Amino acid sequence: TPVTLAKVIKVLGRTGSRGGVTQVRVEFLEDTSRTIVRNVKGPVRENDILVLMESEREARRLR
Amino acid sequence: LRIRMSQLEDALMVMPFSYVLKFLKFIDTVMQNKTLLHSHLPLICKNLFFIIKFNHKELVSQKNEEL
Amino acid sequence: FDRTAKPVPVITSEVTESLEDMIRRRIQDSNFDDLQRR
Amino acid sequence: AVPSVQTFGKKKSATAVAHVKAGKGLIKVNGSPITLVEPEILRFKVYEPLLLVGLDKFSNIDIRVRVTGGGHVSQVYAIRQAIAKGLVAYHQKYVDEQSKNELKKAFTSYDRTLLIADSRRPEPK
Amino acid sequence: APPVLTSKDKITKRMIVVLAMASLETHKISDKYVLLNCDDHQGLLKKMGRDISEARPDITHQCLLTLLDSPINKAGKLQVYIQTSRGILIEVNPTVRIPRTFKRFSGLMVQLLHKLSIRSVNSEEKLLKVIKNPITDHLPTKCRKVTLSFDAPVIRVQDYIEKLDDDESICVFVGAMARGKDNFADEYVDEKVGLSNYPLSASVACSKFCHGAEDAWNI
Amino acid sequence: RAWDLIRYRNFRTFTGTERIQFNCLAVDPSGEVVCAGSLDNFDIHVWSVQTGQLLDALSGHEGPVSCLSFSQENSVLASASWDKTIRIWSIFGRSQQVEPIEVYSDVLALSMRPDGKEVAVSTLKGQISIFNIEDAKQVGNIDCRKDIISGRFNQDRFTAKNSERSKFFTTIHYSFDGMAIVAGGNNNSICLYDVPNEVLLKRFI
Amino acid sequence: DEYAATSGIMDPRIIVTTSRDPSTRLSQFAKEIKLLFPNAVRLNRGNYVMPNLVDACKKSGTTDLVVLHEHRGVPTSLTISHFPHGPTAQFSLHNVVMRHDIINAGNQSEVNPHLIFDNFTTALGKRVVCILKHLFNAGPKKDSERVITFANRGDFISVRQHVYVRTREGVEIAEVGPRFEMRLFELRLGTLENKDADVEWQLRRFIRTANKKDYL
Amino acid sequence: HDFAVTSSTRVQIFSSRTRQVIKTFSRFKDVVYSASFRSDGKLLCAGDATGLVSVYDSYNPRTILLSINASTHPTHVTKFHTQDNKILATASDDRVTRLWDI
Amino acid sequence: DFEVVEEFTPVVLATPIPEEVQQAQTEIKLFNKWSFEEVEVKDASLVDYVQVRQPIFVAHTAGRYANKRFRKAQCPIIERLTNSLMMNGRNNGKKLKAVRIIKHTLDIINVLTDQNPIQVVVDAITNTGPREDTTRVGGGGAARRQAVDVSPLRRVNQAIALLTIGAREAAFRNIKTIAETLAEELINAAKGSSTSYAIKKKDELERVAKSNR
Amino acid sequence: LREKAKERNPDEYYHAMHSRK
Amino acid sequence: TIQDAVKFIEQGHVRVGPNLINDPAYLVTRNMEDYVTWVDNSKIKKTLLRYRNQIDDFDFS
RNA sequence: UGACGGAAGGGCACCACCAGGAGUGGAGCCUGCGGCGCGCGCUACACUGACGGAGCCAGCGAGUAACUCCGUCGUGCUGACGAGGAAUUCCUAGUAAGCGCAAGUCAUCAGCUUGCGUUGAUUACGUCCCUGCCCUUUGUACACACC
Repeated sequence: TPVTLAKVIKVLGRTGSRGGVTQVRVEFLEDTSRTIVRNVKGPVRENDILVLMESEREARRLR
Repeated sequence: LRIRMSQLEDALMVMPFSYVLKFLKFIDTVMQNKTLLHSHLPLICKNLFFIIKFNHKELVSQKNEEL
Repeated sequence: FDRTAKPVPVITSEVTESLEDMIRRRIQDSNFDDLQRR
Repeated sequence: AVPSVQTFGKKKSATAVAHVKAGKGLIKVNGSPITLVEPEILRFKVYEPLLLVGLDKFSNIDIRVRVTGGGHVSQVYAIRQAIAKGLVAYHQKYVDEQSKNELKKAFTSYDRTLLIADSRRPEPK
Repeated sequence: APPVLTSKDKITKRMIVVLAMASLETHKISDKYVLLNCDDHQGLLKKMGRDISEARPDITHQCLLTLLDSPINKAGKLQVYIQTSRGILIEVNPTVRIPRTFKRFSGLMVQLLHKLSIRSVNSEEKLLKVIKNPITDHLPTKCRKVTLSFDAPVIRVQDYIEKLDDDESICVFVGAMARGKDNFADEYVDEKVGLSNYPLSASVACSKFCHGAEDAWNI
Repeated sequence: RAWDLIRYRNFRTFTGTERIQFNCLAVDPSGEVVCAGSLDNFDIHVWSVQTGQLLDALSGHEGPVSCLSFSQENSVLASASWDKTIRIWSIFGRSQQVEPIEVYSDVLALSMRPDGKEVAVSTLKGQISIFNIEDAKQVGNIDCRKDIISGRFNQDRFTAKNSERSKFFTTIHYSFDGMAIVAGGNNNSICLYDVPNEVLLKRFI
Repeated sequence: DEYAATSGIMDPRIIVTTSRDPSTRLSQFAKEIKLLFPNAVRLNRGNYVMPNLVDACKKSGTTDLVVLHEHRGVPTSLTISHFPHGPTAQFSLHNVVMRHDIINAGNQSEVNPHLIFDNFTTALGKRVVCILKHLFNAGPKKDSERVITFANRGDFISVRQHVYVRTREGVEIAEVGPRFEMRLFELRLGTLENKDADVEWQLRRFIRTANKKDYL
Repeated sequence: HDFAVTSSTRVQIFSSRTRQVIKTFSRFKDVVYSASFRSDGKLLCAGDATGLVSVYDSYNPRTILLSINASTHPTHVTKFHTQDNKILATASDDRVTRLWDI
Repeated sequence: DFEVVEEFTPVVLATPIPEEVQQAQTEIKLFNKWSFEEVEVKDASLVDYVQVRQPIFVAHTAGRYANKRFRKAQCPIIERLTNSLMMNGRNNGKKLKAVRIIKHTLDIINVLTDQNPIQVVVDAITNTGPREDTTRVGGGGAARRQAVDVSPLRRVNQAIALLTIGAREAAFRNIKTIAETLAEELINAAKGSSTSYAIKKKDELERVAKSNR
Repeated sequence: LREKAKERNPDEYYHAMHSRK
Repeated sequence: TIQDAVKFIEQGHVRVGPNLINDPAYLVTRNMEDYVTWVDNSKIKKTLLRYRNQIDDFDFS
């Protein structure tokens, strides 16, 4: 599949997350408009770019 | 109203841009009603201005004449 | 023969219950000794 | 009399003294040549002060380095620190101070652990 | 002799069978142990409170005897993994002459449990042993996981194995419980399928999957 | 002590606990914490400013802290002390993480860039270093010693050349693009340098 | 003399650390000492030289250091140090049994404890009660519910820790944590670094009155 | 300036100066047939009667790079590509020859 | 045309230096054999998370890359690999042995497939780093998981760990040493040939992430 | 002697440190 | 001796903290009895370091 | 400042999450604890080899090794074992761990204890979602701002 690549623009705070995962507002690179709130697992900084299998589902809380 | 002042700034930072969009739709249907608009005006203003200040980069790249 | 020093007291049920009723009396009366602020 | 300069260099417990003077270009560690330095895989860790900046800066000086203490990797870090700051101090004193801060720029751009050891540790969290 | 294997090699084309809920609980009266059987006590099982019908090492025993007489065990593409519901991953290497009755098997099991090993008659390989959890530690990496299903549709296991090649191993979780829900290993199994409309028994179900693997590999 | 500059009045006064003289201060750009450093306590005192109580005292040096600063964007603090040592504290966010950086001589006059990405320190040997703070890596340094004319006094019995009263700087500052350090000392020269090319570009008397 | 300056003003902080290449049972016991005190932190001792450890701790501004020594898993000694050139007592341990051996009843309480000292009578008793109570969190509440008991029993400080709760008909108990028979054997006015400071007091094992008297 | 001969269960390598064995390898288990340098002249191939053809670096005999099996027939000849540095031709008595890629 | 003459007497110093060393003074190569330039991270999203822009001589820089958070993503990738390669209970501390065995490893990587082994190991990392996984969320203590995405630091770290422990486990009881086993593992990972341990575990983990997505 | 050593005060200057070495 | 001390600090060799001291009338505080050290390139500092042969010359003194 | 709860907000933790590391539990010998059971140490079981040479680096102390190189062999075993299972414990930088080396300091310890040197990593350095524990619920402090 064509896979997409997206720049983190904000790490979310205060979300009630599973330990380890962190919700994150990431924004795409082939375009520059559409942002989407995924959730990552490892340590994540502001403006690292991460590879996304999907482009149509943002996640939510885990618990 | 019932969410607090402290965690509000991330409570309406969690939500995606589609939820920002329907929040704008709510702001239309709440300022078409001057009964409760005037009794929640600084709250509505602070929420709306922080929402579009944080979402400004996607807002000005949206292309919707009705928006 | 004779010995240098008194060895370790082997802790018995009666001595631990004696210090237990000691601490019962003390913490009932709240007459303990802690530090205070300034 | 003859122009000389003595510098030090310390890893964990190894200590390296460097006598750098005006000479013909010989670099000796305890009388051994610089090529015959064990453990043979960090010979380039020893080489990089005289390799980063080119041997033409080493053509007129000769260096003798004593080393004591420590294990193998501590000794080779002590050797390279002593070589580096001996060359820097020789150029600070006897020749071009412009060449001095050229050399200092080169070594600090590569790694400043080749000029200043990181002494004051640990941390009580 | 074909290459008889253990978890030392985890690449070749293989039919892994893992038997779920072969419960091994030994209470030693004093004398000697008793197992979890319906017919070794009526007392100690109702002292430990669980019901009567869930006592089953005999059915997993006849399952592993069906496998140890099945021709793939003599071919060399089987590596038998059972696990107690309490987590005791027991592996069987195919160099074994298994006890051919219930009593010698159930007496061998406490030797296995209390030595964590048992040796062969020449003692140059360890032929039956309990080894490390998780089960993925000893099953291969690209191992497609299935289990016995009752409430799931039916496929053709012949081409279901024939679509893959020798660069892959296929594992089946045989649920040898009494009754209930087959969610014991739904952490691991990612595709759930049985081979008839109504529920099987465990031995004929795993023999169905073994003859499907045999018609796939033509054995 | 704080000062409002609209009502033109004091409104807060933070003290220590024992009346020690303070020597340098910094303040979080989000004005929530105020940090001060002394000559005789080796610590950095942190006060909350919205409530006047002493927040904490954070340590790690063993000489007096000469200069302080707060990074204007990521709010990490950079202190510089006569242990020949600059030290980076991340205070906020559950961590309180310190990180030391050694330098050659003892330090005066820290000043960090408006990007909050690197730090200029003015050491006592007549040199001024620049450290990127995401790493501990030194970007470069300016030898600022042989270009500051130090006046011989009326009463001193040494030349102006061998004098070492002021052959160093004691306060530096960046420009607001982060491109030029102005520096001044206990001598009659105020110089300014540009940090990419690392060269003097003017010296005022 | 070094505690009226900072008695109840600053709450202490304590670093608890093991001897050198410690056992797993010793590290469990050091964790238990960290859970016994408030505001203490167990620090891994490995390749830490004792001088650079002790002055790195004193430049980090901690108040007390508690090292521990062992013998084949059984802990045998501890050492209380006070840092602004304060005194070090050092004690041995005799009947030490731990909750990690006995019962895994969940977590401990960590509340600001109360302190009980039974018949510390002499001047050495006052010095050791000062060195023992100035490592606890200053000024606990009234309804704080864990207490520590330090009973002198013929120079054998029996140490236990209890969680009490008052009924109306009395007060009932639940001990938890460590259990010590410690005894003092040295005390010097320097830190742990020197082994050069003046011995304030150490017990005399070999006089001909080594067993008659108490607080020798 | 060096050359190899294919002795039985060893390959012997000689110089142009001393005219005797300067290096050799003798941990083959069967009689070996083919010894062949690659065109760069760094490693060397050797095919045996077992049919597990072994390539290993020359000027260092005690290391074995990779011993890959051909067909179970004795690999009679094995030589590298004349210009390519990564493809190796083998031939045993399987009535088929193979262009392996190392 | 144009010239620049800096040296005016050739290098003839009294301790006669090796000629390959005084040839290496013109440009730094790893191990005096492999030039760090013309080596690119073919992927994006791992550029500036695998350090290759700063050339070294051997893989034994003694910097401090564990005190801050992300600054272990700036020490170069070769010694990142050898520090993960030293990790096992039998052979801790022996990083000189680790350095020399990855020296032999990437040397035979070059003599098999000759482009340069640092490019081989860089795109081996980019092909082995997993792009999604799951997390075992509670869900009432059921068999419950949810697919998430992986930050590139975790991607690089897990790729290095997978490659090193795959080389160890494939060289446990075989004739091959850990050197040539890591060599063939890195070559298969560079091609992405679905044969090596790390690429197999990567595709398995992304498979279960896609399944439980 | 150990006490003098650890209280050396390394600014110890005299005039005899051109005959002593 | 104190006469030699006035000789040294009238020749300008010492400093307290950063700043050099030229006049002997500067009495010190309780704080600054610790940073009384010579300046660097003070050749008395150089001669005592070369007496102990800890003369490092990278730090210019 | 009577007691008992509830709700809200916030902090902290390797007796929490998360990611890993290293052990224990398998064998033999031992000290200690309990009434044979337990656990700590030491020695094994390993083409990370065995050899025969070569090489060179350690700091603590003064009471008349490792590793490296060169050539050679070349790995299913002990007359009870193929790396330790179930699970559990502990752990965040000169840290885990490997390697030695001294000394024997009034209590403790020689089966060892304590120091000292060497070599030296992987993974977090976030989060209160789970397990908990704690604090607050006048913000009361002197502007601005929020509540």
